[PDB]
Amino acid sequence: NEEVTFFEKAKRYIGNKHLYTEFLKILNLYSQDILDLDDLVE
Amino acid sequence: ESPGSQSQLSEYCAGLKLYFDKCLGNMLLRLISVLPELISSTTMDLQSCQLLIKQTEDFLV
Amino acid sequence: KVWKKQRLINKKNQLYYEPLQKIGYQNNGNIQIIPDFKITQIDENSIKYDFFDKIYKSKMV
Amino acid sequence: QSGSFLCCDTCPKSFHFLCLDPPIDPNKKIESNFIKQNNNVKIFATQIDENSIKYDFFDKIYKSKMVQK
Repeated sequence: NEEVTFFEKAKRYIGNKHLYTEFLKILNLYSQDILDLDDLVE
Repeated sequence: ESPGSQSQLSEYCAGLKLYFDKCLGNMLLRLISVLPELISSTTMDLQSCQLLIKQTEDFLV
Repeated sequence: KVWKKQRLINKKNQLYYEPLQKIGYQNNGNIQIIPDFKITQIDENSIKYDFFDKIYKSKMV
Repeated sequence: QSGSFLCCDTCPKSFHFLCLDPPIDPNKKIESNFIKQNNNVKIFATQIDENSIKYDFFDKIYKSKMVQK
C-alpha cells in the first residue's frame, strides 16, 4: 500500500549502482512531465 | 494541506529554529521581513532568490 | 519539446556541481546522481520528494 | 572615526548583522551543509544518514493518506 519501500526494494532488485543511476534518470525524466504513458510503461 | 511537499514547512521550522539560535537578532515577526531584502547582495542564483521569496511570503501573509 | 539531451561540457569542468532544492525546479531534465545550461545534482531523497508531489497532484480524488 | 570604528561597536555589544564571522569583533561550505538537509541551512554567515529522513517520509505519507481519504 505504501510507496516508500518500493524504492529500496527496486534498489535491492537492480543491484548495480550505475544501472540504479540510469533508472533514476529515467524516472526523473518521467517525473518532469514530458513523458507520456506509453514511454513509461515501455 | 499543502499540495506540494508537506515536509518543507517542517524544514522551514528548522529554518527558523537554528536561525533564531545563532545571532539572537541585531536591532518575532521582524526576522522574517528582513530576510527578503538581504538577498540581492549575495551572488546566489535567481531561482534560489525566487524560492526564498515565495517561501517567506507563504509565512508573511 | 523533444529534449535533445544537453551534451557533455568538460573544459575547465564547466558542467558545474551544486545542490539546489532539487524539487519544483524545472531544469528540463539535465540531472546527475551522487550517493538554460544549469544542472544540479540529484539524490534519492529528492526523488522520493518529487514522486510524492507527483502522485499527490496526479490523483485529485 | 580614523581608526575609532573598532571601538564603536564594543559598547552596545550588538549593533550589526551584515557579516559577523568573529563573535564580538566584526570590524566546501555548500557540500558540508548539503549532507544534512535542504537549502534552508544555506545563506549562513552510509546506512545511518537515511532513517532520519525515513521517519519524516513515513509521517508525510501517513498525513497525506489521512487527508486524501
